Amino acid sequence: KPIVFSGAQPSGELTIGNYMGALRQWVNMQDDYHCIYCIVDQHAITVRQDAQKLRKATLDTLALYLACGIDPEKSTIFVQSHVPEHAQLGWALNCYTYFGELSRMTQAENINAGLFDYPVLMAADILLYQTNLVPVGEDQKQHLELSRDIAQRFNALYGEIFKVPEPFIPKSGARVMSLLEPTKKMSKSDDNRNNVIGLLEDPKSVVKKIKRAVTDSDEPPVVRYDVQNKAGVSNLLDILSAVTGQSIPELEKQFEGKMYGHLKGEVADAVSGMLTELQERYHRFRNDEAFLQQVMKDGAEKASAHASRTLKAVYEAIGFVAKRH
Amino acid sequence: TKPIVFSGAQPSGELTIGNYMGALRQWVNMQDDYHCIYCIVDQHAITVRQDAQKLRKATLDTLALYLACGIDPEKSTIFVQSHVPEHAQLGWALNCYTYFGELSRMTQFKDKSARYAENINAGLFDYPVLMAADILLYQTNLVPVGEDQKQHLELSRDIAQRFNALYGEIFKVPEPFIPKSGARVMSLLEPTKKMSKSDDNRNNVIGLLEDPKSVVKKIKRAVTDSDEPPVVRYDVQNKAGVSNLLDILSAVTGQSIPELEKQFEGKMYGHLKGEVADAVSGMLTELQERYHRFRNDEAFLQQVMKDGAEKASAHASRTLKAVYEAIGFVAKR
Ligand SMILES: Nc1ncnc2c1ncn2[C@@H]1O[C@H](COP(=O)(O)OC(=O)[C@@H](N)Cc2c[nH]c3ccccc23)[C@@H](O)[C@H]1O
Ligand SMILES: O=c1[nH]c2cc(Cl)ccc2o1
Repeated sequence: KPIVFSGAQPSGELTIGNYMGALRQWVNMQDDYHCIYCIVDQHAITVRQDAQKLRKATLDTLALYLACGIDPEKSTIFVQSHVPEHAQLGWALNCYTYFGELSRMTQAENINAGLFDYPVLMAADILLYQTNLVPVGEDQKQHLELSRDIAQRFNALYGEIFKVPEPFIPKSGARVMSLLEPTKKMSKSDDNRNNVIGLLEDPKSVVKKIKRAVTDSDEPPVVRYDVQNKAGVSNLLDILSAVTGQSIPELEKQFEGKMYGHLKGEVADAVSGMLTELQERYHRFRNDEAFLQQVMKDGAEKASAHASRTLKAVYEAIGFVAKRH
Repeated sequence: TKPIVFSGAQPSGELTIGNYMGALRQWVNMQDDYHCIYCIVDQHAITVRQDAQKLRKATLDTLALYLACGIDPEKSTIFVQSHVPEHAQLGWALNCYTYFGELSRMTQFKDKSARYAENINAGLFDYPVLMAADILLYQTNLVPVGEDQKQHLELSRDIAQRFNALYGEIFKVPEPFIPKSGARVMSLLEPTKKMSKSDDNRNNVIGLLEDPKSVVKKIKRAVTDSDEPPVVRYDVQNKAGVSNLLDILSAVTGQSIPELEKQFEGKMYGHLKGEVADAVSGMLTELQERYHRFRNDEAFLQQVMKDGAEKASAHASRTLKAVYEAIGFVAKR
């Protein structure tokens, strides 16, 4: 099975876009690939933040990934800082990364060195596990390209130590746009929280956010799919289709002679119907301390076994004297 | 418990009389008075591109050389940097409390960048952060280094103070221990330039493992000055070469500059160089004699590395656990 690496940021609260897009896609491919989910707490600290909230958010993220259906018995899920090899390989790859490559990243004296240097750590995160495939958003494409360049550069000097990773090209295909701005994709980082539906929102909050969702001034109101002229209504249809599995033409027929109130009502009920099973699993996992501790221990153990084999090969190539165990 | 001493040296090139006088001499003398921890910094060495066989051999050379100098594994913790993962771990964490501008302004990064233009790498840039992690891991009170490491030392103090101010007394604030004499030994044919163990021109350098005969010849050819009459007087601005020779003689013999100036009153650079060459030849002959006994005893070197990494790991894991708890990581099981 090809090895797939994903970094999970411990800060973002996941939206229905994150879930019905990438996450649901990957949950159903856990037997197809050897999937690795790394909760990236070492990446998080490049932004100064409250310590207790970082600890909490690491555990929130673990429980939510578990709730969404990541299976600890099929996939490897772990906390980045629990596997020292990340930092170790990161230092080594720092020495085969050009300073120029980091300064050319699309992102002066007062930024912290972590924010400058984290694409090297990202390269180490991927290359440690002999990763074949990395799912990346547009913003992470430069970083993946750097990891490929580093891998090839090191391999040219020392032999085939690393796999050259490839982007995971096919996208989930569920379209989820922002509620008050239907041209912009729904993103966890959005400042306007009314643009998004988080995975932990109760039915009252979802009704409220969906009721405010932008539509159009068509007279009579008509539930028809048209991204150019009816962005808002189209987004509502795409969300409803994503939840229920009903086709757009089927939904267009279902809402014949119906107004946007009826659409919104069903969108809110559909979305909340999806989130209640998800929230039940989340709160059950999140408050089982022993379960979460066991997932983290098992995950770190699986990760370290793989990571240590790569690091040993890297260290031997560079020429370091092997540790006396 | 005793205050803690920590210092390191790279297994890159062959250590010089400069490395000895600025660092290793002080290391040896601090062993009973403080709890001393000495590191072969192989992770720092690779910021300059090394041949893999050269690096491995130089790591072991450097270890045997510490032992030959009088570093005693019964008194001091002696270890190889890459054997203790906590250095890289804490290094990453401290990256996040270090500013870009603090690193770009470093003289060492600038000098090494000019020298290795085809390999201006991120490790070379990030050099001081790993060095701060090396020091701060061991609750270090004193850091014996040469003058050239002063700026790096100062940043490690700033990082420690900065981190402590947010999170409490996690680190000790280290202090530099730079000797009065021999802190900046200069090149023999270019006494305005620091003696570098990887100098292209070997005649600039007195290597610790260099044939004494070769070293005596280098001392006789060291540049002095045009003063008429020749006078042996310490004066860095006007008499760089003569001063460097005096500095070297002082550090080997133990005699002060006034004592040496008095000794050479009415004498010229023949006497100065004759004495420097004799003192240094004798030191290197004896040093190299103990060195080969250690260097060819692989079982002893293996045991020293094993015991040292064990002792180091005990301290390092303790500090890292506290750092991780403070910054807010979920503790490993
Ligand atoms: N010409 C000279 N005259 C006098 N002293 C000199 C001369 N050349 C070098 N030194 C000193 O020798 C020690 C080792 O040099 P390195 O280049 O390995 O030194 C270096 O490159 C350090 N970054 C290694 C290091 C890594 N981590 C540490 C933590 C604490 C102390 C030191 C370290 C140093 O003390 C250096 O100041
Ligand atoms: O000091 C440092 N810088 C580092 C950068 C990476 Cl990616 C990893 C470890 C490090 O330690």
